[PDB]
Amino acid sequence: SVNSNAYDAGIMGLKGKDFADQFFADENQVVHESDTVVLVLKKSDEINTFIEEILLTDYKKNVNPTVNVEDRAGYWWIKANGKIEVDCDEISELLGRQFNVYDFLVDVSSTIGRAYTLGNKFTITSELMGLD
Amino acid sequence: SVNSNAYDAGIMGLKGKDFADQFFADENQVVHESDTVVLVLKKSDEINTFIEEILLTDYKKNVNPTVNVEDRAGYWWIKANGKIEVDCDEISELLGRQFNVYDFLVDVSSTIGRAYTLGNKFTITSELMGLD
Amino acid sequence: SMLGERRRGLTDPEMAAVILKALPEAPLDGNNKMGYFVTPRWKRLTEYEALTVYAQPNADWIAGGLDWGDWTQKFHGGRPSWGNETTELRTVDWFKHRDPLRRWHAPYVKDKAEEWRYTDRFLQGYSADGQIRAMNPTWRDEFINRYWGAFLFNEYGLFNAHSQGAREALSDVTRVSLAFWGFDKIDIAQMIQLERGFLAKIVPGFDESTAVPKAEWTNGEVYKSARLAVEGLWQEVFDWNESAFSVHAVYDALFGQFVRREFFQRLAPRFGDNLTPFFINQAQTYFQIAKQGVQDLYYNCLGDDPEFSDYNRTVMRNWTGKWLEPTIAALRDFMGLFAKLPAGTTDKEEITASLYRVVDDWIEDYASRIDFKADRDQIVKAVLAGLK
Amino acid sequence: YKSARLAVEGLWQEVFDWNESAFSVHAVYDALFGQFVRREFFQRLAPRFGDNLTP
Amino acid sequence: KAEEWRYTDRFLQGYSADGQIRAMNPTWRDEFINRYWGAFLFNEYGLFNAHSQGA
Amino acid sequence: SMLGERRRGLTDPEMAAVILKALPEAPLDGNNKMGYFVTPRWKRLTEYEALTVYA
Amino acid sequence: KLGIHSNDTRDAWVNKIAQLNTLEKAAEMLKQFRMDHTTPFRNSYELDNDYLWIEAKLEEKVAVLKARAFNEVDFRHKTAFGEDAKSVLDGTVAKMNAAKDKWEAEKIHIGFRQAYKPPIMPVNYFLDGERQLGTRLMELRNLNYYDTPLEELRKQRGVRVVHLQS
Amino acid sequence: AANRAPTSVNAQEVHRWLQSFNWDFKNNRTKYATKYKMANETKEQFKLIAKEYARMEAVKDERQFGSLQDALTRLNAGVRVHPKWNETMKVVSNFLEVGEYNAIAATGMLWDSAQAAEQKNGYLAQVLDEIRHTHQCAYVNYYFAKNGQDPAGHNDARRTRTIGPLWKGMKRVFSDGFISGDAVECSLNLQLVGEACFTNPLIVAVTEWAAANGDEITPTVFLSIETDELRHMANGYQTVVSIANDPASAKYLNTDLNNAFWTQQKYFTPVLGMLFEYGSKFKVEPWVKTWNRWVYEDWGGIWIGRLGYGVESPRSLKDAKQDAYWAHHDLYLLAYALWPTGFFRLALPDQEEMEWFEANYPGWYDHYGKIYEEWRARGCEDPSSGFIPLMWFIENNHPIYIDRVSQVPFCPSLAKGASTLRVHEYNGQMHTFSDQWGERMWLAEPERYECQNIFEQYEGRELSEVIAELHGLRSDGKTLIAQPHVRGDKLWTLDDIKRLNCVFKNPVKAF
Amino acid sequence: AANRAPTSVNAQEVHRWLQSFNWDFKNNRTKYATKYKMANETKEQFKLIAKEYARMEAVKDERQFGSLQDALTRLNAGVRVHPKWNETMKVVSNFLEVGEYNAIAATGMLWDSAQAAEQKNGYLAQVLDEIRHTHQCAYVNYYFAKNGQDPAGHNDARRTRTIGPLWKGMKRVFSDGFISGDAVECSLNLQLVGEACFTNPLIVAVTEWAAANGDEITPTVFLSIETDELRHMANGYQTVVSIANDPASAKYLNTDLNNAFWTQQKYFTPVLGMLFEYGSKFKVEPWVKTWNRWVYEDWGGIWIGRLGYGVESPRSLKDAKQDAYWAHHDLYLLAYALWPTGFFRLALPDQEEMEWFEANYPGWYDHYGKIYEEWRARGCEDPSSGFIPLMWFIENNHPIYIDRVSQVPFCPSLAKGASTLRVHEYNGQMHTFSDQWGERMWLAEPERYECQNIFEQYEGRELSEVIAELHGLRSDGKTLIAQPHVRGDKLWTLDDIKRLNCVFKNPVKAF
Ligand SMILES: [Fe+3]
Ligand SMILES: [Fe+3]
Ligand SMILES: [Fe+3]
Ligand SMILES: [Fe+3]
Repeated sequence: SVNSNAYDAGIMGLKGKDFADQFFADENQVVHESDTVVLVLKKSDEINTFIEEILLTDYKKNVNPTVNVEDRAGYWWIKANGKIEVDCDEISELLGRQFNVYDFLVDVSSTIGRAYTLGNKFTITSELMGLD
Repeated sequence: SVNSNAYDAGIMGLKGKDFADQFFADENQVVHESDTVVLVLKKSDEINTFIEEILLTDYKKNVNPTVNVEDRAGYWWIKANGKIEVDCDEISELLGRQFNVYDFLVDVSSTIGRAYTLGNKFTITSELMGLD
Repeated sequence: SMLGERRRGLTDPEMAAVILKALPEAPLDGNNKMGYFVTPRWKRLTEYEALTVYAQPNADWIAGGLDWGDWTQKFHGGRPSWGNETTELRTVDWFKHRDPLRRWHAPYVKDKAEEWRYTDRFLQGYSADGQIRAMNPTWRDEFINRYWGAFLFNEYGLFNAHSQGAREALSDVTRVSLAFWGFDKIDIAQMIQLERGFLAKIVPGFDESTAVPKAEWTNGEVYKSARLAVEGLWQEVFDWNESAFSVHAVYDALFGQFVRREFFQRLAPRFGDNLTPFFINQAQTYFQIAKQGVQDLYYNCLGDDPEFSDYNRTVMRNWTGKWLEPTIAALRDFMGLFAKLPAGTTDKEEITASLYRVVDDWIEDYASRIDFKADRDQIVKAVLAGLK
Repeated sequence: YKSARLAVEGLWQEVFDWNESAFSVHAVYDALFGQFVRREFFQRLAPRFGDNLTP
Repeated sequence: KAEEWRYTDRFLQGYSADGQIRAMNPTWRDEFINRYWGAFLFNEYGLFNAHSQGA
Repeated sequence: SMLGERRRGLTDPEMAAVILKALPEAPLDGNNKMGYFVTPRWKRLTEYEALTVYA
Repeated sequence: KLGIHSNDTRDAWVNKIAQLNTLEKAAEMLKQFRMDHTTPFRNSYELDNDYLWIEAKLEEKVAVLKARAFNEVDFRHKTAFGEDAKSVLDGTVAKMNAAKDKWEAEKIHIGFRQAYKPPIMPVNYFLDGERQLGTRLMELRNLNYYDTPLEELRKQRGVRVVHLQS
Repeated sequence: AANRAPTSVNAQEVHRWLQSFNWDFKNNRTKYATKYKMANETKEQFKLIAKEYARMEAVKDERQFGSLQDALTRLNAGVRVHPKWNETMKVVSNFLEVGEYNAIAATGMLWDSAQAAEQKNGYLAQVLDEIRHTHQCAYVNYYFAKNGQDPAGHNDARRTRTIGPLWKGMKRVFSDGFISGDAVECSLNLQLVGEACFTNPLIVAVTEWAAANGDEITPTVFLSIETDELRHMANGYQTVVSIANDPASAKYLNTDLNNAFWTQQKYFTPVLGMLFEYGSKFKVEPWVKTWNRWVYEDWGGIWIGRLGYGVESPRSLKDAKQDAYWAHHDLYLLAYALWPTGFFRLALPDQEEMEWFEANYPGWYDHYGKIYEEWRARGCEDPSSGFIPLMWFIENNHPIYIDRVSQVPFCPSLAKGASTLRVHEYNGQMHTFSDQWGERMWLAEPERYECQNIFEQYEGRELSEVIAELHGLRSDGKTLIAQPHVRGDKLWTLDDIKRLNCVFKNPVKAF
Repeated sequence: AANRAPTSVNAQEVHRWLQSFNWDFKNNRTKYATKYKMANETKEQFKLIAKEYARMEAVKDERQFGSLQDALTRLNAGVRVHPKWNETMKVVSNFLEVGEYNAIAATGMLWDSAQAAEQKNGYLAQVLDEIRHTHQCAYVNYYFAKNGQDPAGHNDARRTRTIGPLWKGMKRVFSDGFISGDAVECSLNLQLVGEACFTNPLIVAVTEWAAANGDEITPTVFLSIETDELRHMANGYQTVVSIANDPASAKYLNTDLNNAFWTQQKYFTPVLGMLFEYGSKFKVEPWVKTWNRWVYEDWGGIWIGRLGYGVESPRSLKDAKQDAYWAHHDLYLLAYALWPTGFFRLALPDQEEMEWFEANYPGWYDHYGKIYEEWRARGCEDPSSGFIPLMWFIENNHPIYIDRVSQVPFCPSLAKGASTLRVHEYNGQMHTFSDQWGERMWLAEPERYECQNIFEQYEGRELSEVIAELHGLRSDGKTLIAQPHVRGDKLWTLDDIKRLNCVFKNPVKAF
């Protein structure tokens, strides 16, 4: 769940021939569906606070136990099963200042999944919007 | 003029009892009049550019051969004899963008001497303005 | 406390040591000037220029191009990515253009952000002050909701007229200009609807639905020739230069200028309305910003081309003349509004003077610059013929 | 602007209670006189003379 | 305030180039703002200095 | 190119290592909120309330 | 001299375009040049390195001559050969929707470009052509794209197979 | 006074009526060729208005610059970066610049072909975005020239671009492959494929390699560049969902998807892979793993995999993964061999790197490593030698061809990547190909692809003459911008290229 | 259309008529007591206007908070800082905060005592400045509390400072020494000596030591703080010229000058010097050198030396230079001795430090060094020992006193600076003074100096209850905020302070 959502989940973490042997054969030459989602948060003061005090403590523990946060150089790589929803009014409250979704997208660096807004809530989901 | 206005001219560069003696007695218990000037410029893109390509070049050679800048932490310690003038329309041209004295006053951290702006021309001098 | 998993060549001692050991004692070229080769418009090269000029990978077969060879992939049929065949105007160099305001992206969005936030603080102040009480209700319920809100589509159509230009523009500078021009237009449209939404907020009964002014735009008597002009300039022109030129140097400079400056900002003051002139100020400021770029492009660079001057001027008279009539028709048709005005709001004498202001301005700033022989008296007369 | 100047000279220089100054300025004098001059005179009659600058 | 200052700048640069000054009453101009609006300046100025003691 | 004559505890490998080795494993206190004891007018504290109150 | 932006090929064609003082001699030379050096169907590849630049330097002549010789309505609605652009446009599109395969379609479109490319035809009609023409050509080409084997496809293209590594 | 304080018109209260801004007239249609003509009335996912868009971006710029201007310049982040990477960023920034510049034009078609008002407002906003990213990449080169260790190539990248064959491809991957073709299809080629798949490793994952080698300039800029690229994806997706619901439009989806996927990854894969691993010293991870994470497992997984909504897994994936393992290794051989063309300095893989390659790419030494060792023995890093690896290619009968389609240079006698030579003759001109997909593209549509390669143009030209005509010198007029080594000692001059006599040949003349 | 495009009317075009904004009337006079009556027809040396002020300052805030919130949070510059400095910045930042905050009210006097209109404008701008400076210092604490190794101290240095002896001095130097007294004198205390002499070693010099110990937050904020403190100096100097041009006002000058100088140096010189050397791992230079630079040679010669106007060198100068050499060394003993009173973690000098002090302040080891060694031997760091360095002061008969004037702690039996105990009684209360000047100040003005001292308030009180009432504890409600070691393990608790039963006693009671 959380660890199948790691950056280096197998076959990543195999070296040399053990990696080639899996990357070059044989059912891995066709694409495999994933019910997951990737969220790239650019490193900043607002975003680190959010991850450390809302994402990892409230959202992960109470809504989505499967969200994995990895530390890259200049950004946070985040992956999860299903979706990740961020109410920005809670970030506003936690930052001690006014803050809307467009203030939030300032450091939302990338997405892999279909993302959107509705009011001040930011949603990134695996669900195909419009086909399901 | 440049090592004379150095940060470490006598009695600096003396340490231990080489310092204490000339520091504690006895002409040095009275303040000594200085014809110099001290400019502190915050280490940023514009300041470095003005220092590297205006201050040290045409100014130090054509106007004031006594301007000595030294590297510190996050600022430039500049010291010259008499005065230093900064034409900010000159800077504006060099940067390729609009720049007045107030845009320049963003990164002038401190002054020892009298400072004032005559339009877009910032000057700092050792002359006592109004009683000289 | 916790330093983290990852390491950096800047902070981490081992890596930094490697990097610092590899460094030279001086730069390997004494030239820290990006775009140092770009011939500057003014005395020294600007950030606007340095970060913009030659950003389009054109080859020498497109005026001003520096690259060589043909496009790597082309349309089905063989049509090039960018080519000389997308316009009737021709140049010695397509990169000569300068926004005299030197706008690139960062200062542009900075300025608009300021305007946006101050608008927010303004509306909060205006509402809290209660200045809505000093405005005439008829002018609000009818002249602001229906007739000002219908100009929304004029600015919207004008903005979409820039669409093709964003694809076919033959340099970086013009592209940057054009986009800003059209983006200003859509901003003005939304700011008109912003005002309808605000009025719907502080005045009960006021409906912010676009239904009413849309029906005045679609099935209207006042804006019918206006919409005709808009539909044409938008969706019947394929020359990106003809599009931009005719919209800015002909249509908006006459009709747009008159509707905004010589009607709504000339007449709202007389109904106790400081609300809509607040946005019209953004509008006019935007117009006079764009005007400066439109002038540098078509007149200073194209019509004053030391090689294609008379050619460009001939084509620009062509466009000027081609589009001058749907505009006069648009104006003459708009005059049917002064009859829905309450009695003694303004007189024929004032309306005439305002028409001459727009026209004499359009002659001084546009027509004269390409040697277009316009007759102010016949234009004002042609428009006044619909003065009801 | 005679009585207005007199009131200003008073508020400014003849009050030593900082709370009295600020209160009497913003909660009495400006909220009545200043609000009338700014809103119910200039920014109400100025538009009637083709002025959008002052507003 | 910086935002206000720069938009003010842009506004004036636009107003002056847009020629809206022509529609403005000459009497209300050189008289009702040059003299009577320019005098409310001092009202606000004194009102400004009525804070020097509260700081 | 040329990296000056002054060194930093953030960049310089020799100093950075010293600093790094001297650091704790975790913060010595989990209360990272400046002005946590300051009364909040609204449910949550603000920077306004933090940087200002009790100065 | 023999360079990239400066050779003798370009000089000669500069000193050759500097004589065309009439629109008919200009417009045909342009049309002929476009038949000689422009497409994959061209008559030669000897100017492959310099043809786009010289086409442009001939366009400039045709355009300045066409504008100086035409009125306002003709310049806006007529070719440099004297034909109704609206008619050429309408017809070519009629011809294109009657085309039966990708092969017939490409010859029509390419031909339309080789002949009626500005400053011959007005820009507006031309790009209106590109719109409808390119639409039909794409519609016919990208159907069962990978269903024709490369061996059979090289036949249809009519290419001379030179080498095939595996 | 009268009532409370509302400015109660936020961006989303205005945006509610944005869709109605469009009215029904007759010629309300797109001015571009497209076979996609389903009803496409889609909503913009990030309900932006012009001013609120400007504010958001203004905040980004606000923090972005200043970090650049105040702290990073104080920390000297432009010098304490690291030479190979300093040279690498000239290519990464300038090429991203032109890719993102063509994205403006591609958006122009997306905007023009849009049928909803929300998206026309959205797509002009996206136009502004790609104009921003242009100026951003432009700023990275600007800063690195102004403050960096070698400004040459950073300062004139836009014309020194023109000497090398890597540039020619870059004008096709995220550019001519976007703008020159179908307009509605740009939802697929620009957005479903380009911005949804390849922007991540190219703009996000590069910052890691940047930070590993001391670059803190690139992370601040690129990580803000990508912030925009996510709203782009979602709006493109909505055009995609429209297509896939119309039986008459879904039929075109798979081939165009595949055609797009190959078009980009053909250049993307070997060029970014080689920039990461050969343009750096500290590696973050193998490029295949980056390629397997972002492209194969996540993009393909969460996008292409999810759609099935009959959308197919690309046919050319098998070849791509192979290119993901070898193409970037194949290409540096060429790039380092053709070093006197680029606008940047290149360096030989040192000992620790050769071990790293061999450890993660079994077979690397026996093939590539020995070649670099021989080149080192011949004195490729020494101006007094008179040797360039190009000579070795000729001596050992190893021709280098340029794909008529992708413009990617290749050497079929040495390639371990999924490339296979194909030579044809049509109307008195010979065309070279490196795969089946490209050759199929040219076979069907030979009028799209007539791009003269570096050999066709420089045929019969002496190398130094081309380098000097295109201003590949430095400020002294002697020294080259390009170098076979990365040190600041014993640099190659023009007279050192003229010392030897390398005159170009069009390799197809051999047939 | 119209004519040209002027927005024209910048700052200096409205400013031309600023001086005409004041009108004559009867009560147009200062509300504050002042013995300086001369005319201030002074021109603000910076033609400032409220909106251009806000603009310029906004630009600074743009880059400053940008660097802070973006790049430096990405480099973890709040963590990669030497633990000693992390503690030092709790005092430096918060003390400077109150210094600047008091400078607001001081400027409020200068604004009220001003006669020129341009200076009433300038002094509200200066008031605003010290408001920014207030929020900036607070922000350094704010950042280091939320992103650092020990938020304790940073998160409550506005109620935990009330326990210490050093805080009392702070509420005078750059605080009451400004706002309590003559209004037109603040041109001398706040500006001519405050902002013109001490804000350079207190804001500019600190940045060097901050960078030395891995801190790039303080230089970012502080260097942006001082940028305003020059318009102050000039706009204060202008009032000085007025005073020096009036023979009836120039008669007070040298007295006010010298008094202000000593008042400030008495706490500035030792506290800050001891903050630098005993609060940093990496030293920049000896404090005597920093002091000799900015104070004696620069500010002395540039301002005071040049004014001879008719201004004199301070009489207390020789005593002041003596405090430069030893007073800070004298104060860390006391400060370390009274470590449980603080809100920060102190540490013994290690070996290099121990020999760096002797290398630069010869005689150091035989005096201070062997005391520190004894203290470690007694177990001053070990919570099990039951030892606090105050006990050594008792055992060896070294009474610690607090000045009635400056509030600075001093131990005369050990002191090597210019401290000389003087005890007086007057109406049933005894008073301790350490210098000629301070005691003269009390002898002339005993109604000004009534500040109770640490031993007076806590008389007969057990240290644990004092600490516990003033909330000198951490989140657990057990462990002390302050520690005698900068390490992270084996920290002192309430019990560790209650166990050794230290009860405060009035030293003066012993007479
Ligand atoms: Fe982009
Ligand atoms: Fe994009
Ligand atoms: Fe201050
Ligand atoms: Fe100050």
